[PDB]
Parts: sequence; C-alpha cells; structure tokens
Amino acid sequence: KKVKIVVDGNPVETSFERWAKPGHFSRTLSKGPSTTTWIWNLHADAHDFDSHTSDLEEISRKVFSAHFGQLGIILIWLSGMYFHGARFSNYEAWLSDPIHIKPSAQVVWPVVGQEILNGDVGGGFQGVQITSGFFQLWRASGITSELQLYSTAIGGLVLAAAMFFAGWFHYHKAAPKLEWFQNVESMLNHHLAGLLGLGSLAWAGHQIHVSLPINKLLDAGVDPKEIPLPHEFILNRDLMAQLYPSFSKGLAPFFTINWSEYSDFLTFQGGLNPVTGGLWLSDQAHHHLAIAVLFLVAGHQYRTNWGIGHSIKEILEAHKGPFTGEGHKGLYEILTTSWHAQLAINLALFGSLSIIVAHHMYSMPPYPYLATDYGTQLSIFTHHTWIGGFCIVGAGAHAAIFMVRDYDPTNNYNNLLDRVIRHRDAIVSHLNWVCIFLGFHSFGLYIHNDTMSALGRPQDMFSDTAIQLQPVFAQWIQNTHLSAPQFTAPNALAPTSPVWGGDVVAVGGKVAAMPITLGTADFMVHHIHAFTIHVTVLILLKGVLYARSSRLIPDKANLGFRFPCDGPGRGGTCQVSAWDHVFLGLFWMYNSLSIAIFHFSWKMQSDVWGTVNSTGVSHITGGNFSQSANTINGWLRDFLWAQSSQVIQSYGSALSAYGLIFLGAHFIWAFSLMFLFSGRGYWQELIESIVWAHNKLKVAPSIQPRALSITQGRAVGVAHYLLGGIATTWSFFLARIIAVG
Amino acid sequence: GDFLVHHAIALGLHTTTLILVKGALDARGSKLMPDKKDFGYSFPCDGPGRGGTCDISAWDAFYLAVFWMLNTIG
Amino acid sequence: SHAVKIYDTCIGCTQCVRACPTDVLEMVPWDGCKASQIASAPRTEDCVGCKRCESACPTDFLSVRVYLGSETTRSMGLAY
Amino acid sequence: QASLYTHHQYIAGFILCGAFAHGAIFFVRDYDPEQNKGNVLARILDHKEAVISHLSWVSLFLGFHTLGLYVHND
Amino acid sequence: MFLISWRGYWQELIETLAWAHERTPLANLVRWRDKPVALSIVQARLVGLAHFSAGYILTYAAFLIASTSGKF
Amino acid sequence: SGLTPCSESKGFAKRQKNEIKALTKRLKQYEEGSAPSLALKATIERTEKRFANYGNAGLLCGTDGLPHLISDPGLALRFGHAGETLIPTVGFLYIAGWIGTAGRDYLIASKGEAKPREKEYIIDVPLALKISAQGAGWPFRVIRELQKGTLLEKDSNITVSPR
Amino acid sequence: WKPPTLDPSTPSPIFGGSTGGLLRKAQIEEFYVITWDAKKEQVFEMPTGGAAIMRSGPNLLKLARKEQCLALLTQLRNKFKTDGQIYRVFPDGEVQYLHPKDGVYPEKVNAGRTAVGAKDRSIGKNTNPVAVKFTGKLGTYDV
Amino acid sequence: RLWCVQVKVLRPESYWFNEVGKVVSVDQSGIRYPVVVRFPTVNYAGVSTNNYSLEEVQEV
Ligand SMILES: CC1=C(C/C=C(\C)CCC[C@H](C)CCC[C@H](C)CCCC(C)C)C(=O)c2ccccc2C1=O
Ligand code: SF4
Ligand code: SF4
Ligand code: SF4
Repeated sequence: KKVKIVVDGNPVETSFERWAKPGHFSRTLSKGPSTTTWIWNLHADAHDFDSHTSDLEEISRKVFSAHFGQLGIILIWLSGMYFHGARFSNYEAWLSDPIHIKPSAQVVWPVVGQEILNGDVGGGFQGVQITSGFFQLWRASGITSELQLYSTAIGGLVLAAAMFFAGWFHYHKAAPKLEWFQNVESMLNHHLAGLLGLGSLAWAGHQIHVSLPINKLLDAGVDPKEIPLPHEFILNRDLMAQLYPSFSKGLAPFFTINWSEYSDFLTFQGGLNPVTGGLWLSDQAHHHLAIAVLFLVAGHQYRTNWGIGHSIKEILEAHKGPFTGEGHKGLYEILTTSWHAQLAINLALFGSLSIIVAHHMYSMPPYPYLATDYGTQLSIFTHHTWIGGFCIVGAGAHAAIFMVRDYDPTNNYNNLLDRVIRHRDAIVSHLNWVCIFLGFHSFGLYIHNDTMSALGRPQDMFSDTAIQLQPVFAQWIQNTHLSAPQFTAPNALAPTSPVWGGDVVAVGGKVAAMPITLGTADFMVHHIHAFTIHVTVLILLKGVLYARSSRLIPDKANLGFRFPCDGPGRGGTCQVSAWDHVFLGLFWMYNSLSIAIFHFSWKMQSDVWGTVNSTGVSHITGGNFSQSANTINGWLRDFLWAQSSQVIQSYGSALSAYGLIFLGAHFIWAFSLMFLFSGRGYWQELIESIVWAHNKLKVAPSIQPRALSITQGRAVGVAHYLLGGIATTWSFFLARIIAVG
Repeated sequence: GDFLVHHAIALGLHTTTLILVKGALDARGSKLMPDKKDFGYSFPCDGPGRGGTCDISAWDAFYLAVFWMLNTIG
Repeated sequence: SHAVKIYDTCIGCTQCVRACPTDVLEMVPWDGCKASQIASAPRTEDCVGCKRCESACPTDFLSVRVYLGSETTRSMGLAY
Repeated sequence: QASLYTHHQYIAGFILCGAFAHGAIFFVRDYDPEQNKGNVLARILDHKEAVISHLSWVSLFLGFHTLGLYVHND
Repeated sequence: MFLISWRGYWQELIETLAWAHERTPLANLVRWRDKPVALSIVQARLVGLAHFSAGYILTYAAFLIASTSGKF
Repeated sequence: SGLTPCSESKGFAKRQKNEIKALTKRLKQYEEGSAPSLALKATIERTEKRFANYGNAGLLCGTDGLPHLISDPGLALRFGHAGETLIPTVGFLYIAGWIGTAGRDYLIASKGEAKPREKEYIIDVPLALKISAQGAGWPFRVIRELQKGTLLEKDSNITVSPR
Repeated sequence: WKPPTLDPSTPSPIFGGSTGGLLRKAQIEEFYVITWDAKKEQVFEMPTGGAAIMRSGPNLLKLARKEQCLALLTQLRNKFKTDGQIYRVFPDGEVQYLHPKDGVYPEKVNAGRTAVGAKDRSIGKNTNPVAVKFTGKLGTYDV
Repeated sequence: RLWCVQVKVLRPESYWFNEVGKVVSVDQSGIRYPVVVRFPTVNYAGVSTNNYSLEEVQEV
C-alpha cells in the first residue's frame, strides 16, 4: 500500500565461524564429506540460495548482497583497466599518433624467455597489444594524460570498497525486508528515471562540457599537452565559446526555449566524423540528452505513494482477449515472488541487447579511431556476441528452473502460462518442422553448391553468376535507409551508417566504414543463421515446456530441474531433465554464434576492411566472400585454411602466445570429448582398481574417491568444449587481425 | 622426433590395452556392479542409482577403446 | 517384459514399492526378516525398467533386481 | 605404399579391438570358474586390480611426460 | 550428435512428432506399423562410433591419397 | 649417435648468430638508454650466455644445430652426459619420494584421529609442516618399512570385487 | 473386500483440453481410467500438462498410460489426501481393475498376497552364464 | 556375534568384503541375516550398515 524503507537490524552476525565450516549453508552438506562428491556439491550448490532455504526474504537479501559483491568485483576490474592504462601503457604516445601506434596496456616480466611477448607496438613502448578498445574510449571521454587515468583507477577502487561495504551492510547490519524488494513499481520508476535517465543526462553533461571541446581540439590537430584541461572549459566560458559560439549565450536559450541556438554542439549530422572515423560527439551529446528526457518521462509511469501512476497488476489483468483465456492474470504474482522468472526475462533481454550492441557498434563506430583498429572492432563484436548467446541460454535455464520449482498450477488456471503448457506438443512439433525445413533449404544449398562445383558444373550452382538468390528485402531496406536524409528524415544530414550505401569513409589510408552489399552468399548465410537460432530456440523451449512432465515421464517435476535420467527403462531416459536441455542448447548456441562471428570476420575482411589507395580500395582478402562463401569448401579453404596462416606462423614473434593458445584450446576442446562420450560407471570401476593400488601401500584417502556424477560429467564436458572452441577462435581471430590489420 | 612419436605410440598402445583389459577383467563384475555377469556383455547401464552407472558394461569398454585405437593408429 | 526378482536379503523396508511408478511391487507377509514382510513383483508386465526400486533399496548388494528383457508397449512407456 | 601401410594398420587396430572384445565376451558367457580352479586364467582374474592399476600407471606416466616434452618444445 | 546428445531428449521429440502426424489431416490416413521410438542407448553408442570411425577413415584416406598423389 | 659437440657445431653457431641478429634488428628502432633498448640488450646478453653455457656443458648437437640429450646411464657416465638425464633422474626421484612419503605420513597420522576425513580438507598445517620437513629422510624409513613388511597392507585386508 | 466397478457416467474434471491427452493407442490398444472422490472443488495439476479443476464428489479421468494415472494418484494422495482407483480399459469394452489390487495399497503388507519373483538366496549366489547355455532360460536369475 | 565386536565380512558381493565393521546387534528370532554391522565407510548408495548371516562374518 505505502512504499517505504523497511529493514531488519543486525540479522546475521559477522563472524568467521562458518568460513571454517564448508557446506554450512546446506542441510545435507553441513555434516561434512564422506566421498569426493561432497567437494563438487559444495561448489555446485553454493549460489543456489533457493535450495538453502524456502524463505523468500532470506533469498532476496542474499541476492541483493551478492549483487553488491559483483558490482565491487566489476569496479575492481575497471579500476585495474584504468590503472594499467596509466602505468603500463603507451596511451599518451598513441594519443600523439593514433594511426601508426598499436594500443598496448600489458607488459610482461622478463623470465623464462617470455619477454618476446612485449612486442614493438610503437610509441617507444613494448608490450602486449590490447583489443579491448579502452584507448579509443578514453580518447572519446577527453582523457589526455596518465594522471586522469590514475584518478579514475583510485576513484574506482574507492567505489569498489563502497560496494563491498554495502553488501556487508545490507546483509549483516540493515537487511531489507521482503516487502521492500517487492516494490516493483518503485523499482521501475527509480531505475528508469533515476538510473538510466539521470545517467544519460549526466553523461550528456560530461560529453558537452568535456568530450566535445577536447576532441574538437584533438581533431583540429592540437597537441594533447597543449589542449586545456576540462575544468578550464568548465570555468572559462569564453574558451568554450571560442569552439562553440552558442555558449556565449549561456543557459538563456535553454530556458527561453530557443533550443535551435544550441545547434552547433547539439547536432543531427549522422554518419561518421571524417577525421576520426567515429560518430560525431555532438550527435552523441544530443542523443544522450534526448534519451535522458525520454527515460525521465518513462520513470513516472508507476503508482507509488501519490495516487497517480499505473498499477502493473491492473495493466496485466486488463490485457486479456477471446483467444487467450484469463490472459496475463497471475503474472504479477509470478514476477514478484520468483527470482528465477525475473532472471529468465532479464537474461534474455540482456543477451539480445549485447548482440544488438555488437551489430550497432560495428556499423556506427562511436569512438575515434575505433573503426580503423580492425583488431578492436573484430574483438568487441565477437565478445559481445558471445556474451549475448551465453545470457540467452541462461534465460532458457532459469525459465526451466522457474517451471520446475516456482510454478503453481493453482495460481495459473487458464492464463497464458497454462494455455502455453496445454499446447506444448503443437508448439514443439511446428518448431521441429521449421527447423528441419530451414536446415534442408539452407545447408542443402551449400551441399548442392559443393556437389555442383565438384562435378564441374558451376552454372548449376547457387551464386551471383549462376542461379541467383538475391536478398531483395534487405536490399530494399538498405536503399530506404540510404535515401532517409532526403524525405523521411530531412533534418538528418547523413544516413546513420555508411553500410547502407554512399561513399567510403577512410581514416589514415584505411577503411573505417563502407557500404556492405548483400548477394547470394549473404542470403545463404543469413538463412543459416535463422536455422541455427531456430534449433537453439527449439532445444531451450522444449526444455522449458516439458520441464515438469512429458508423455515419457509424467512426474518429471518431482525429479527436479537437474537430474541425470530416470533409468534405462522406457527404452532409455538419458538427458530428459531441463538441465540437459540447457546442456544441449549450449552446444547449439556455440554452433550458431561461431557461424555468426565467422560470417562477420570473412565479410568485413573481404568487403569492408582494407587500404584506400589512389585507384580505390584493396580489401584484406580481396573480395573473395562473394566468390567462395557459397560452398563449404570455400569456407574451409579460403577462410579457415587461408586465414589461420597468421596463427600457425606466429612462433618467434609477439603473437606466439596466440599460437600456443590455439594449440592449447584445440587440446582443451579434444579433452572435453572424453567427458562427453563416456560414462561414469567405467570411471568408477577404474577408480576401484586405482584405490586397490592405494590400499596396498596404505595411501587410500579417508574421503572416498568417486567418479564424477553424470550431470557433473556433462557439465565438465560442455564447459571444456566451449572453452576450447571459443579460445581456438579467439586466438585465430586475434593473431590474424593483429598481423594483417 | 622419432623418440617423441614412439613414446606417443607407446602411450596409445598402453591406454587402448588398459581400456580393453579393464573391460575384459571387470566384465564379470566390479565393486559397483558385482553381478555384472548376470546382465551379459552388452547392456545400457544399471540406472542412476549407486551414484550412476553409465557405460558400465564391457561392451562400453570396447566402445571407449575404439576411440583410443583410432587415435593411436592416427 | 522386464524381469524383477527379490532376493532373501530383503529387510522389508517397503522403499522399493513406494518408489515404483507403475505399481509392479508389493509387500507380502514373510518370516525371513525382522519386519516380517518381503517385497514381491506380481505385475512385471507393467515394469518400465526405470530401476527406481534399485535406487531405493538399502541392502548391499541389492535385494530387488531388475533385468531388462523383451520390450512391449508398456515397457517402452509409450502413450501412442 | 602410404595407402597400403595405413590400410593394414587400421585393419590391425580394428582386429585387436575385436580380439579383446571377444575375450571379454568369453569371460561373460563361456568362463567357468569351477572348471578353471587355480589355473592361470583364474589367477590372472584374481589379481586384476594389480594389472589394471599398473596399466593405469604406465599410461599416466607416458601421457604426462610425452605431452609435457611436446609442450615444452612448443 | 549420437555420442553427446542421449536418448530421452529424442524420445520426447519423437513423441511430439507422433502427436503431430495423428492430428494432421490428409496425413493421418497413412499410419506406421512399427511405433517410432528413439534409438536405444547402446544402439546410439554404436551408431555414433560408426559415424565417428567412418568420418575418421574417409577424411584421412582422402587427405593421404591427395597429398601423396598431387606431388608424386 | 653420429652427433657433434655443440661447441664445434656450425649449426649451433649459425643459430646463435641468427638469434642475435634478429634481436639486434629489433634493437635499432629504439634510442639508447630507453627501456626497450635495455630490455633487448638484456635479452641479447642472456642469449649469448645461454649459447656459451650450452657449448661449455659438453652437449651434443645434431645436424639441426640443436642440443640432443643422452639418457642411457652407460653412455652418459663414460662420455660426460650424466648432467642431462641421470642426475636430474636422481633429483626428481628424491623429491617425488619426499612428496609421496609426506603425503603417506599425513594420511596415516590423520587415520588415527576421531574425524579422519576432517583433516583431509581442513589441513593440520603445523602437523603438515612437521611431516613435510621429515620427508627429507624418506628413503631410510621407506626401505626399513619395506624390509619390515609394514609398508604393504595384507591382501586379506583389502577389498576386491567378485571374480 | 470386492473389486469396484467402473461407472462411465462419472463426471470429468473441469479441463479446457490439451494436446497431451489420448492418441490412437487408446482406441485400438488400451487406455486407463483413474477415479477418485474429491472432498472439495480445487485445482490440481494434470499429468499430461496444465491445470484442471476437480469437481466435488466423484471424478473420472482417462489417461494414456498407467504411469500417468499413478503419478496423478501420487499427487492426490500426497497433496489432497484423496484415495483413488485405477482401471485398464480395452477397445472391446473390457475393464480390468488395477490399483490398489486387493484394496490395500501395495506398500502396506496385506494377508492373502503371495510372493512372486522371490529367490531363496542372496544375489551373489547366482550361477554362471555358462551354466545356462542352450537351456532356453532368460539368464542365471531365471534358474 | 557379540556387541560392538570387530567382524570381517566374507560376503563377496558386499561393498565391505574383506573389511572390518562393528556389530550393532544380532537378532535372535531366527531370521536369515541377523547380524547388523556398522562400517566406517559408505558404499555407493551412501549406506553405512548391512545385515549379514552368521557364516558371512568372521570375528577379528
Ligand atoms: C575422465 C572422466 C572421469 C574421471 C575424472 C575425475 C574423477 C575427475 C578428477 C579431477 C581431479 C584431478 C581429481 C583430484 C582433485 C583434487 C582436489 C586435486 C588434488 C591434487 C593436488 C595437486 C592439488 C569421470 O569421472 C567421468 C564421469 C562422468 C562422465 C565422464 C567422466 C570422465 O570422462
Ligand atoms: S546410461 Fe546413464 S543417463 Fe542413461 S539411463 Fe543409464 S544411468 Fe541414466
Ligand atoms: S524398474 Fe521401475 S517400474 Fe520396474 S519394478 Fe523397479 S521401480 Fe517399478
Ligand atoms: S527396498 Fe530392498 S530391502 Fe526394502 S523392501 Fe524393497 S527389496 Fe526389500
């Protein structure tokens, strides 16, 4: 009824007593080990708070303080990144020459011959070349000295210590009650207006007052040491008005609604800065101001304490129709009592956001000299793609956990959840058909092309010079977005990205961005993407929908979310649990995202990135995507075999660590197959023989050695599979793009 | 190089032999399954009880050893 | 159908009967153990072979044993 | 020459795997412990833990040191 | 696929497919004689091993013959 | 084995010259007295010292100009190659027996306590340090336990599976 | 005690239908019927997926498998404290009463039951498979 | 046969074959396996007790 602060004073004593008792959180694990399974169970159940206790308040307090701990760890990581830029980097030299100097912020110690990894990156500096893009981010912020990076590192560690204090404080001293956590209307109001809205407003303020004049002077050619410090622009208004003449009018145009006077630093240019290859910083300042106003408006929607506002329960209960039964009734009670349902929704949207971020950061590069740093572009695209895919698989996992643990049929009668469960067979069968159709009509096109090329019939191929599959809808969308400044957005000076069409943006003789034309190979690879995403969706959705029961096992919810099987009967019921569906979906997401990042790497190396000479643009792989990416053999030869030459001849150079990691990641991936292909009965019997050998010499441990559980065997297999494959692609990508970029 | 690859070959031979010999000698029974002879040479498992019994038959030891033999001859 | 046998090490704890999802097992009177009851498997035509009974059995080695045999519609757990 | 060597070595690997598989099948199906009381077959069954553990040791030694030498050279 | 993914996933998938065939008009006129089930656990291990071994042998035979033949 | 000493091998000297040349080629892009120049000079000095030490150790080099180790205890002893494999073998075996005996002694000591499993994951650090220091004299105690028959458990006291 | 008869006029629980119900096997091979007497009208979880409302008084549900009926009966006994009866129905109309077979639940020992599958030996006393060769037996457990 | 007396298990299919346990109780009503033995180690099911006949346990 009334939104208010409610806490409990000193609920948990701050003591090291439970630190000395592993497994204290669990009723089963607190008694201590009997076998070696207890060692793994302690780590596996450490963060399953809902398994430790059924009290929602204690779970919520644990989640809150764990989130504070994660924020503190993230701030430690960020402060270390700023510190290594301040102390072990060539950032100032790179500021003086951002084209011919490779960013580097890691220096290795001279021991066992490893100082060869301190490569000649330029700027009179030796170190490991970095691909995280921090230099371009720091330059965009207006940072010009190592002292400012030192200040951010120290301030980050202070805030990191404040986050760790808050986690201790809000668990051990003043832990909020359950009704505090269930104020979702107040949480949404504060996180929209106050977190996102005020954050965007404050960053617009930083951009306007610091980032715009410093980067304007940097792009004008002024030496970074001769550029005035940001507080000089704050205090001296005339120095600001020298660059942006509307600052002489002060805040009077803002309060007299003469907003068009601010058009010199609040622009809608679009496109890229030709000097730096990044987005216009004035455009970003106007963007963040508009986003701030929109989010401040959005944060006033929900009713808290002053009558006005929406009740989310009323909105959900009012949205029902003739086809959908009771509609969204009961979803408010689900989303205010189940942390797992909230985690599923938030993980799905956060992962999708990360993938969208990867696409929007490559297409409209927002940092100066980011686009011509091909290593950074490839790295950040691949990284954010992978983070997105992992978060989406986690969304499937925690949706399944909600279905097993927190679902109540009494509170879900004829609502959307009940009706979705009631036609799960139709959903799964139709999705299965869609996946089969997509696999046939996408991969069989490649197989047809490989067979036709191998039969000496290139005229029977699916290609641009043969039977054509032109992606006409995407081409029409590209043409529409190219023509946007004419009619449908007349106040925009340029299109949002050069990828829609138009001219080539070149910085330092290298392509920053250029049109990305789509042909038959793009059609084929996009339908491959659709197929792989649909199969991953099929596995995860089948796991969610059949988590509680199926025609095979009608009481699957009683077996739990994570169980190996229900025995060899009914023909065999291995991997029926929803956890095992997450386990298979991890492989399929790996396959999907591997194809996505391979498509990105080959297409930008072949059709975007390259050297702009007097005659034209010479790409890195010379436009061989449109010629050979329509066959599996073309991929294997011209991408995999050709582009891995940099990582296999990296020995004896600074990139030799990438060759070592390439080999070690192939090893780790192969090592995973012994866990995946085998079963624990063999390993338990082998351990029996080894235990006999230890018993003979009186060296048998009291903690009895057991083979890993079936679920742990699957988890170890998939973890080592993902690590090996992803690190193989990581070393291959980074060695290739650092050596040829 | 011949030394290193010959010791790799020895590792492959000894590991394939270890899998096959352990499968043959534990075919009649083990501590995990003392009555394994009653179930025959090939059977899927003994179920998730007693910790889990995936790939416990002697046939499964053959199946595991085919991978190691392929690796060795490779 | 699968074969389910009960050996005389059974202590009559009734856990195998409670674990069975298809009602294959029951307790009959007996005199070979303290609980004065033994498990029996009169309805093995309904046995799916899940071996929940063997997971529930506390004796060492198991008193209830399931031997997978010829597969029928009931033993394969088919609803179609 | 390369084809003949590779062909016959892969054939030999499959045949050795089958030899050990049918040894395991003999132990499951045809072995009579009372008819073989105290002979070399029953005695090698009676110290199978020593055989399997020593095979495990030699495999572990060879794998550890061969992989370590290769990785050191790499 | 046969070695990593195991039975109970596929049996439930085949259950949904068997529902789909019986409920689809113009296709429920035809019907199976043998009830479609997923491959057994041992059968799956055998089939995965067979695909693994066949791919191993075919890949290495193609590479060996081509690499020795193209230079000699 | 038909090898030549590395001190007179032409491939060894060629490899030293090539490595020094590559490092000097990297060296000429930096000013004198800078940190990269000092690091590259230290690497050059380490390269020269390493090649001199490998030549002075009596190592045998193949046709590739690389040192080859001799591991037969006969050929190592009668030709001065015992520092390549034999003395490292003795050193490793001593340290490995030390580690194994310390672990065995800790396990046997923890077996006699009221909670034997407790000491396996919460280490008795003073006891482990005392037992670890006593592992220096492992061969004497181990050989005595072998002669006494107390090193091995009897076969009647060890569990086995049915045959 | 006598085996109860199936009353096909017993009302069904309030359910909107689902795709997880009966298939062609019910019409041509067999299906199963669980009956129970509910103390009050309340929502229970269907073994085939979804929430249904059981009516006060007697209830009748047709299910494809015996395991589905026994899972529903486990839910009824543990959550609603309600006993139930399970029948097997054949396409010719013959009804076979299944559970509880003698009116007492199988976990409770009842007089008049005869042990079947009992072996008068421990499991380690089974003979060797070479002793049952060419005998037609299933295995050493069959002798 | 006594109370809390060390016995050695002679049942070959037992997890604790050739191992020493403590006698918990001996049933006197003539059941098939009257000797209840507690072991310091768990088997693969996590059980620490089993019942043995008179001939299956040897006093040590
Ligand atoms: C190899 C393998 C094993 C055997 C692997 C095991 C038992 C894990 C071993 C991990 C470590 C190395 C064991 C010892 C851990 C100690 C904490 C380490 C102490 C050593 C010191 C040096 C620190 C399984 O148990 C298994 C189970 C199910 C499916 C597949 C498999 C599988 O493939
Ligand atoms: S093989 Fe393993 S996962 Fe499959 S049914 Fe048997 S015990 Fe369960
Ligand atoms: S295997 Fe399953 S169905 Fe058969 S008797 Fe045992 S518990 Fe019942
Ligand atoms: S679980 Fe085992 S001991 Fe208990 S009644 Fe059943 S067969 Fe007998």
